[PDB]
Amino acid sequence: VEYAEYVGAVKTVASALQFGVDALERGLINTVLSVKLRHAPPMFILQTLA
Amino acid sequence: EADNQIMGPSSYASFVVRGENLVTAVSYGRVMRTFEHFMARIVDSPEKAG
Repeated sequence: VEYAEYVGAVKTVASALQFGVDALERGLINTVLSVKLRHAPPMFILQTLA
Repeated sequence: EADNQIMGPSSYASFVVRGENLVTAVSYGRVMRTFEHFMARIVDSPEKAG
């Protein structure tokens, strides 16, 4: 009954570390999308400028 | 005294939460003592009253 709790305790720390490295491949895509969204002038300017 | 010594046990009659009671400890929080004897009484031939 303590090995059955140590299993849950390694599941908690593993699913916290995997949460923290999932939230960084979710934040890298967010940073890439939000830096694509800052070098993106709209269509009504580039249809005449280009 | 008629006798100087008595014949008693040498170790504690241990009891651990084994594989059948671990499921109900983690799942329900209700362990029983000798789950195997409950299974021997009501699963394996419940028609034989003790």
